[PDB]
Amino acid sequence: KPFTVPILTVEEMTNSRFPIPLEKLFTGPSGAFVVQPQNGRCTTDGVLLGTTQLSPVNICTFRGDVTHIAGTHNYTMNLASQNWNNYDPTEEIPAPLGTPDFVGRIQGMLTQTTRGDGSTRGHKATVSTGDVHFTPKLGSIQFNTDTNNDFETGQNTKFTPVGVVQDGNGAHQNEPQQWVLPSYSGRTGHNVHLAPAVAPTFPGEQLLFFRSTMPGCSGYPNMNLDCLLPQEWVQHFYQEAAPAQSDVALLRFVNPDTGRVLFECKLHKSGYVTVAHTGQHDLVIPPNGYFRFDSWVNQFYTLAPM
Amino acid sequence: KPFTVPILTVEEMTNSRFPIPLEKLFTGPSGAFVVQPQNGRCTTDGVLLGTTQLSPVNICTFRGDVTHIAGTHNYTMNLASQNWNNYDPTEEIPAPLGTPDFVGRIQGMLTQTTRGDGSTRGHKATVSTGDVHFTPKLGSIQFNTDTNNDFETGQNTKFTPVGVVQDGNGAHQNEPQQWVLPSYSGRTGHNVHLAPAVAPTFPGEQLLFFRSTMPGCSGYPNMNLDCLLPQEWVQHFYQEAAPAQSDVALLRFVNPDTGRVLFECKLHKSGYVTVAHTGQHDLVIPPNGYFRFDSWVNQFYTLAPM
Amino acid sequence: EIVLTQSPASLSLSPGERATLSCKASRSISIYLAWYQQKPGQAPRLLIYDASYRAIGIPARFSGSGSGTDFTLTISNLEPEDFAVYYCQHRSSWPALTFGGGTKVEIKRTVAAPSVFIFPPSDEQLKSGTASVVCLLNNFYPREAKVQWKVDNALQSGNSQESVTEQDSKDSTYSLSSTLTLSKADYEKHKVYACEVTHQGLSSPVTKSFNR
Amino acid sequence: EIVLTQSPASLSLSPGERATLSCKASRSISIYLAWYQQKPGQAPRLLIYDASYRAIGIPARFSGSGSGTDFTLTISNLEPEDFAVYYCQHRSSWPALTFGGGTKVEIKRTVAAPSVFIFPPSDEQLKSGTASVVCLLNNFYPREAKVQWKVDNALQSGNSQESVTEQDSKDSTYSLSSTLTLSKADYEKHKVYACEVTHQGLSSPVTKSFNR
Amino acid sequence: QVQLVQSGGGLVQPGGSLRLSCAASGFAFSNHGMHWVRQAPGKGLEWLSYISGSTGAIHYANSVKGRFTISRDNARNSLDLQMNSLGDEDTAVYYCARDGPRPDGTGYAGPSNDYWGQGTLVSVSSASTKGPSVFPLATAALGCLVKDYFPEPVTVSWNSGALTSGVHTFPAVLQSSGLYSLSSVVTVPSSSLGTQTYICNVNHKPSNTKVDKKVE
Amino acid sequence: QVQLVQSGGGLVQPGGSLRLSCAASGFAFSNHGMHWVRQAPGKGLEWLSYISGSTGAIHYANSVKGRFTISRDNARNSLDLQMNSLGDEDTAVYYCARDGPRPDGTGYAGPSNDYWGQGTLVSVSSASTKGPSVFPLATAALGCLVKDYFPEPVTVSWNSGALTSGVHTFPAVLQSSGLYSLSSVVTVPSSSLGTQTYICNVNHKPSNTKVDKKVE
Repeated sequence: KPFTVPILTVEEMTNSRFPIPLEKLFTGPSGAFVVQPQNGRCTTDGVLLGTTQLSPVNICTFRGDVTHIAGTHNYTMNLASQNWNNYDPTEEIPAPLGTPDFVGRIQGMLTQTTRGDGSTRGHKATVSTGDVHFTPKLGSIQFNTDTNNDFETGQNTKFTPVGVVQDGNGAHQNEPQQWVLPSYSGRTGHNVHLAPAVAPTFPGEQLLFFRSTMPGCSGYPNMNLDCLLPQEWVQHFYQEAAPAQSDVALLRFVNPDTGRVLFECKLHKSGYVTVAHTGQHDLVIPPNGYFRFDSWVNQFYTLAPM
Repeated sequence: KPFTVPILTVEEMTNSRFPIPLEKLFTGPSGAFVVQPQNGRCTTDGVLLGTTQLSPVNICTFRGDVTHIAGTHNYTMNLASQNWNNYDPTEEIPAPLGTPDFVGRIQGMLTQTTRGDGSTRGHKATVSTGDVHFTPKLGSIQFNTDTNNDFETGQNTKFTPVGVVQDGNGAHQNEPQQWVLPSYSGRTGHNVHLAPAVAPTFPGEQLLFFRSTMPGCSGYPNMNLDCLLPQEWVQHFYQEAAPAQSDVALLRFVNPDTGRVLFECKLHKSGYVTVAHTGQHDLVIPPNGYFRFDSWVNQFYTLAPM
Repeated sequence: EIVLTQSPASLSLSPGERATLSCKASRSISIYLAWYQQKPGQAPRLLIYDASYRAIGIPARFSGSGSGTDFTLTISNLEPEDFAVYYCQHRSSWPALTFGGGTKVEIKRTVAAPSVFIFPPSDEQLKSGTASVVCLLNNFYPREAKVQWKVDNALQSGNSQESVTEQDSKDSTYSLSSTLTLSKADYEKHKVYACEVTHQGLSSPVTKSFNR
Repeated sequence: EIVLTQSPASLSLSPGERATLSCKASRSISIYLAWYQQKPGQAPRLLIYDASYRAIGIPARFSGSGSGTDFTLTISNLEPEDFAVYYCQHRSSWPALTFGGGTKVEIKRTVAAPSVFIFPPSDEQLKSGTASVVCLLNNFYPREAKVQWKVDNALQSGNSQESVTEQDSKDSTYSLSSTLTLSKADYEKHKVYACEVTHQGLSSPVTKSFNR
Repeated sequence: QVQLVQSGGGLVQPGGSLRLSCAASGFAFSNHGMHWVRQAPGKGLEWLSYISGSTGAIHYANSVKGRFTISRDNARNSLDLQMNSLGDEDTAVYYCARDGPRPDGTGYAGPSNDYWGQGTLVSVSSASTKGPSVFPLATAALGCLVKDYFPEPVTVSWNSGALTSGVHTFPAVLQSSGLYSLSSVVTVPSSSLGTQTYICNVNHKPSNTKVDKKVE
Repeated sequence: QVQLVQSGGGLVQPGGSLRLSCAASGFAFSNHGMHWVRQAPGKGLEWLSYISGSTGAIHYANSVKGRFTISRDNARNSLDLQMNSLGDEDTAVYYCARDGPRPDGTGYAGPSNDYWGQGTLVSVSSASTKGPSVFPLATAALGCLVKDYFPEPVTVSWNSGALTSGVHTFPAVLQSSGLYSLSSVVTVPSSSLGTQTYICNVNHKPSNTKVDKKVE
């Protein structure tokens, strides 16, 4: 079966690491950080990796029941699955699907419904992926809210991510850190079944990132979010499951108003994109541009300069 | 080009009228209400209708700048487009793409960033699609927040929907009303360029709805949300743009664990699905089930009882 | 249309006990079945909608379950106020409503004999053209009681009338009133009269009767 | 590597005026160009990152713009503290840093003649083996000034030294110090001495000189 | 403070016509569909008619198609049922019930009526209004008997309302004469069988036929 | 309260070696990469070396590869530069600068150093420490002249610090002797050319060569 990539443009697509639209393409030099995300990881033949699932609205969300923590405004959530069934902390995944893959503080809203009378309550809440109480692989996390007396027990509760927050008396832009993985089992275990780290295996080649801007909710946060594959390509590769004729597919970026090729890049079977460039570059593209698969190539194909 | 439907299951897909996952299939008798949504409207050959766009996370969101309303906790937003360019209130659409298509009160968070120093602020906010200040076709709407002194002016502001709220000293479950359209130009104009209303043109045929549950944030709201097409089929039809060999395509719902057909339905070229059934029915389906296109059929094809 | 049978038609339970009513549908109607309560002289009261959701302001002692075809209304701890009639209702033939035959929840008591009284006709009536006699039964349970008259020891299974009270708010028993209506043509041409009163909880048909 | 040229190398502006510095790159480096300010004796100070974002705590009178290759630093209203040296910097050859040649922002003043003084050598020195004479220039602007010595009217373009002060914090002018260093071999064998002092803002080369 | 208050009904001669009315207050009337439901005495409920809030959708039971007419005026918050060509099969209590609490515009098309009317009796008899007649009855029990009376109700009391311990007033019964009949008995010790008086106070408001009578 | 405080440097004979050090306080040290930058006197900045916070990535300028060694101990919050085989091309002020404010783990690989060190001078001369020599100079102006002195600095004052109006101390200059030289002049009216005394107070701390001297 012939391999293809969707003909959607960058503005039409969605980030695979947070439920927000894409914005621009960006290439930058890897080094001083390890590119090892667990969302947006998917092979070209349809195999999902890490914490990747298919719905773009279930990224960075949580479901389950809550419990008030004595004398605080904090709540502990016992995690369920997406379909509200029980979560199995013995599944061969790093954490429940859609769980964040970066260290930071995520602000959103906790909502709850009482199955009895159909009454509802919602409160702003914050979750910090970098503290001791963030143990999603164990099924339990913590929320900081504004109320100490409104969320009931044994009821379905859902966390909906909105943005990121930075708390501090200075130290600006020190969080979130998109290339630092959380400890999915807290201080009581090492992460397991992770998606492999990715890096170009070719000097002068850099990764191409699909970049969106996360909303900020408090302070001076880092709102840039790079992903390896748009959520739409993750969905495409899964449905098509076209076998790879090689370890590297060659894509071309086309401006259909002219018919002209703007640049070419390598789509690696493992599920990420490389360009031939040196230094950080915010790519400037026509809004109609789309990627196009041309041919499968070998290990030693040399790319035209982006 | 041969017509196809995606092989995703109902849990893997997304609602086209609110950024939440689908949950179940549901058929019900049309009558006492007019099914005329403006989101999730898309023809089988790729033509989007009403306020439909492609990203599932830009449903029920708003972008622009704000302005404090004297002596209130209310803010007026001047609308921008998805790409932050200026909004054109003279475009041949009912309202900006992704704008709600139901009367109710939507709770979410307003977030703002100051381009100067990179400082951020976020506050809970509520928007009521059924009041005089809801004029998105004119480019201006109103928010009720908790602060009267934090949002700045001339800065990018984004509204992120979370759930629905019901305010009242009684009168339960009287809002939202998913089959009542808002007045996109307030009391100062009639809605224009609307997507056509849909109804079965065959007695004993009912519409098949893709149903999700909206989160509730306050009171006793109506949290059922039916859409005509999952956002993934909207995305599929747009990319494929397969010409229709007829006005009605015949789909089969298959359980791949067995290979057996559970029911058949008509996918109308205009962009909606009908089944042969009488009365409200919450369909019970295997979680692996998916739709499958079989043949184009005529106007007088009779469906097997669902 | 789809048919809804409730069963049984009557239930006798002690206050504090647990009531289990059944509704069964001819074919599937999913979860869209509602339960109603009707106290006599009043309009129906909605208890359960969508097969298992309590309506607003309903005590938690009411629980509904079921799906498809077999539905069950359950009252955890029966209170004295919950003795009424119960209708299930579906709406699969929109817009029409269809109800069940109802299920009556009766108060269960010990057996109590009918303190039978009988009354001569008034002779203020024996000049209006018609006469009538009574065979009263007072404060008994269970409601079933066969009553048969005999004019000179002849059953008159062609003319009679019957009226029952309702369960007492204090004693929780019924009471009965027979009626033998003839004219003076057969009133004074007969003189032997027999009232048949058989009730579970007696010893043998307690026969009280007449002689003009 | 990519080269960054700033232009011009020097700027003279009146306090309150508006400064426009230019950085130009050999090829595109997108928006990743940062501007630094260096007051003498101190470490660099970050003003602008990502071509147009003010760093934390920077006054709004600093504005940066540009993309690709042509970048511009703009100081809206120059304050007395903003007279320093300005470096642009990019990092396209990660991890290495590359800076520009800097642009010096000088205070612009009216023209002022050099009140020229000249000093005999001290003869406490005329027994250590070496002698030296000075031709001083005090409180003048602009900095440019050619100085040429003449031993018996002969230029000595082989031996001389020169040192300039910096702009006065009060007068905003420079001051100069010449140096003619020989030994007693040529010190007393010559006796005619000529100091050439030409400065824009004079009338004709004001020559002050010597006779042993 | 949601209310449905009915008006109309009453007695009609077989073949005649009647008009029922339901007045609504406490909610958006055009947002809810309304039903008409009848309950023959002692039997179960029977659906009659439906009219939807805004869509003007109208539906009738098969037993009443052609004879009944449903209607609503959303401006005046009223709901009317025109009943023609009645017969004794149509003798029942008639209720207006609203589709609630969820409005039509929510798509909910399931079974749920949360607010009914108070009830309005409709009787189809050819008989005419007539007063009762009281006949005496003779520890033991003695009572009062009522016959040949129409319509209903009939209130019966004992000693002007100072003797309730023992009163077992039996619900009326219809006969082949079209007129109802009743009885009301009380048990008392034979110790006061001549000491205390016993007067059953009959009252039939439909004809203003009041009757007091002592028994012995 | 973020701080970078340097140590080391000083004078070295051509061919020798030096060690530079930067001590950090006020931030997560392993989260930020560090640079070494040098500025020869009067010229522009020159990049020297980089070491990354956690990845142990190390890079050197082409001019110093093989001669310099960069290193950090994240446990002790320190950063070291080993400089071998120096020459006069290496005479400069040396700065440690951090990559900030955004940590390495944010992926930001652009140009931004928000916190530098204070500066640490490194001089590569074969000359030895030596003291100054003051020669007098003779409204007009008269001053003081300093020669044959090394290293730097040299402070010059007038009348113990009570004559600042007119002092124009000129920055030092190097010569073909390896030793610096200076001059410092003041202008005064000829009205106090003999009334008030004028004493230039030279001070050269590197050799503790203090010199006071009156001029006329």
